[PDB]
Amino acid sequence: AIEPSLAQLAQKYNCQKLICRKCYARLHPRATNCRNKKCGRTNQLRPKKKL
Amino acid sequence: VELTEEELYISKKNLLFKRFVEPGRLCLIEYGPYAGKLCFIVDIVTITRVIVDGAFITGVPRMVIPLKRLKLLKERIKINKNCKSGFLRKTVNSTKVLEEFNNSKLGKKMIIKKKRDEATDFERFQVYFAKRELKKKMTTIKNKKN
Amino acid sequence: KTIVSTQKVLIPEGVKVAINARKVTVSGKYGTLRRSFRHLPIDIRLNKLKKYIKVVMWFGVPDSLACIRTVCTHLKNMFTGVTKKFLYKMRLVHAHFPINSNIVDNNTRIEIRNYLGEKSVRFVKALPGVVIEKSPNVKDEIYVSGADIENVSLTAALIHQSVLCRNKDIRKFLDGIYVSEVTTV
Amino acid sequence: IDNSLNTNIHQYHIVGRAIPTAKDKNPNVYRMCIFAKNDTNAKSRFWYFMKKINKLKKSNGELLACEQIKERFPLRVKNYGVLLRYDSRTGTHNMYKEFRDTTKEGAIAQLYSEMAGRHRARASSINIIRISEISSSLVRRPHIKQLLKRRLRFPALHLPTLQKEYRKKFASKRPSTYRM
Amino acid sequence: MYKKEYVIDCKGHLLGRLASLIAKELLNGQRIVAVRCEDINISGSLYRNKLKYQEFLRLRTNTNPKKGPLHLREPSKILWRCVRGMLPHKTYKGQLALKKLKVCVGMPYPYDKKKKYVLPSALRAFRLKKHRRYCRLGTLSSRVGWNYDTLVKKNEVLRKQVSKAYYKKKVNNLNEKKEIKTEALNLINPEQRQVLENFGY
RNA sequence: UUGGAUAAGGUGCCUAAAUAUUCGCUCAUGAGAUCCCAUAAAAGGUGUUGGUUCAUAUGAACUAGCCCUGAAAAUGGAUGGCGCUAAAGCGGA
Ligand SMILES: [Mg+2]
Ligand SMILES: [Mg+2]
Ligand SMILES: [Mg+2]
Ligand SMILES: [Mg+2]
Ligand SMILES: [Mg+2]
Repeated sequence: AIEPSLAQLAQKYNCQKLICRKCYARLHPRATNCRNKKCGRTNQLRPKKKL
Repeated sequence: VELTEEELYISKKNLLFKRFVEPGRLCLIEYGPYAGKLCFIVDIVTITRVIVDGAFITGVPRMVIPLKRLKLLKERIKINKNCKSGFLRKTVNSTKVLEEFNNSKLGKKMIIKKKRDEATDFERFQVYFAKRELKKKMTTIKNKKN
Repeated sequence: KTIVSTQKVLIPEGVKVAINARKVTVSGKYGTLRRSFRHLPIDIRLNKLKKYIKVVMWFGVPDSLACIRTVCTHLKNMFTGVTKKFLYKMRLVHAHFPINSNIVDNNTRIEIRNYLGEKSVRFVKALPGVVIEKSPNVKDEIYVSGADIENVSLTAALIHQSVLCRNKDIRKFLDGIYVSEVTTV
Repeated sequence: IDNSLNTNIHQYHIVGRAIPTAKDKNPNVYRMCIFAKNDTNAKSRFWYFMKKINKLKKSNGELLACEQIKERFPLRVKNYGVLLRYDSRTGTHNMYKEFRDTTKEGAIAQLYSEMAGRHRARASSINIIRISEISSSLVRRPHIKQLLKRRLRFPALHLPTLQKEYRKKFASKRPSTYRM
Repeated sequence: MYKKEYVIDCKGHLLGRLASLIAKELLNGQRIVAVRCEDINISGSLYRNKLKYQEFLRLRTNTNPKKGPLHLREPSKILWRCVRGMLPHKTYKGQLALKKLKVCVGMPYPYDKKKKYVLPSALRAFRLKKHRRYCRLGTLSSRVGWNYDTLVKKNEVLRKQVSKAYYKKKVNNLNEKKEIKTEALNLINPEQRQVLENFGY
């Protein structure tokens, strides 16, 4: 019982993110660079896999 | 279109930074062959280097120095950015800025120091004697009070 | 090294501001907020006759400029808080088990219970001076509010953390308690 | 005069030519301004440049004159543009940098420091190609533009560089960096 | 360094530089009471400093740690250790120099009432740019298991009130003296007075 | 042997000599630190510093400085140590 707007909101946090192809960090969906020092801030970002 | 009573406010707004390096800051050189000498900031070369000029009252010629070497004083004299040394001399003499500086605490103390440095043994002894006399008098007054 | 760089923050109408040595203190209708900036070099100066306060930075790379802007933003936020509380509207979403959101202790401390049905209590105390109300209008949501934008936001974040489920597929299990709308009153 | 402050780069006009030969009795003369620490260094630089550009080596040419150029208005601030060729550890580059200074010599002194500091480019690896005063309508570099602003003013945030006499390591009172 | 005993108020000082300054003086031959060592500063971030100290702690002697690097972690003791590092402490002279150094946390039974000097060559205000991370030594020590920090702070606070009280009295005394001088400049001779005026007093 | 004045090297302390002056760069949640020398690379970095070439005060592409990642081994631990960040680091003068 998850009404669509609420579900969308939930997704916004849990799902519509980028992920570092190197260290797996959750990033905002609009990010260019990893932010984590261990990757050496790579540009290699991919979308969080949907379903 | 004039201000009226906001003028007062502007006058009495405590700014954090007074003494900006700008044309006609008085400036006491701290480091170098010239030290304890006064000299005006004529031009500014870059963020760190300035052209100073003790207009010929003071000992220091026109030359570039690091701002690091300077100690800006409360005194200013409005001068044209281009101003050559003769003009500076004319202006400063007219405005009596050096006198003002001397009157001011720092200048006063400097001159006192100079005097102390230049004293004769006898003069030192005279001062000592005077102090002793004062102490005597002072002590007596303290006793009276008590 | 940019010789001078500045920023102008317009104080609103019913605000009693008072900076000193970067220890800014703002008072108004809701709360008295104090928040020091004495870690960046900055001669924030006040104009009480006119409105506005000037943040000004002498020299400094782009870092300094950035810092100045941040400071200005913070000031603005503070002003907003004192005029009108920040209202973080947190909707809780559940799949199966409805979340029991019991506010206690003068609308601080929100006990969350029955999150994914585990019969165990999640305590999440609010920061200094930040009310946690529940909905008048809709059914599920939770208002977090109180002047300091920092603190209310922090509280909200804490609340969210208190919920978020551990070792499962989080794309499938959307259950939790999320910030819907950042607003004012 | 202050000798702690000076940088002893001067500018030298050098003129030289190839020694005349039966086959080429009237050879071309070449000149240049060269920024060098002394006259001999200048000469050497000139020779090097001759070698690089023309077929001309010190042993088969002769210096006609070495003059030494003193700045005409050594207390007027000017905006100097410089064009360099420098060598990095990886390769070779041109760049154009601008320096607000009181003389060409001063600018060059600044430049050498900057290249050393910012690029780790040592004096050997640099070749100044031209310095010229840029009138302030054509200044492209923002750190120079700022200086050229109308009624320039700024506070004194530098810390005191007290004389070594009055630098004493024990202090009565915690000094103040604020000053005023 | 021709005084009998310099008290150094270690607050606001940069650990290493301060230590260096101390060490030379000690060598020369000069008792130095480093006082208020909770407030010394280190130029790294706090976390960085902690990490360094953690690393230091980790180096014990494998065989038998009763011997081997003693990890003295009162701020005063840290300071002392630092000072030692910059002395030839394995000689006799060095040892003597080391002994000459006393260090304290807060300020106690004579060093409240002694003048407290400052080494401005080693002052954090003058030595780090204000956009740099620094760290209070006391906090660092606390992080690495010192414990007596709050207590020390309390003590300091208590002392400050006393100091303030003393200062008021001192100020009053000074004022009185000034008044007396004003009164009793008129009662001397003329020429002498003039002379006095000329040289400042 | 006495005195002088240097060399290489240094000049925060250990350590005799600069907490010298002067211009940059650099913050490192395992900084860096001087021939032989006692290790680091390819590849990255919307880290910051300059540039260069292009387009319409933004967008690109490069480029090389320092820094970061890459960077994991066994007794505890080594720029020689302390420590240093308005350097006591790196490059100059
Ligand atoms: Mg599973
Ligand atoms: Mg001999
Ligand atoms: Mg000698
Ligand atoms: Mg020595
Ligand atoms: Mg050394």
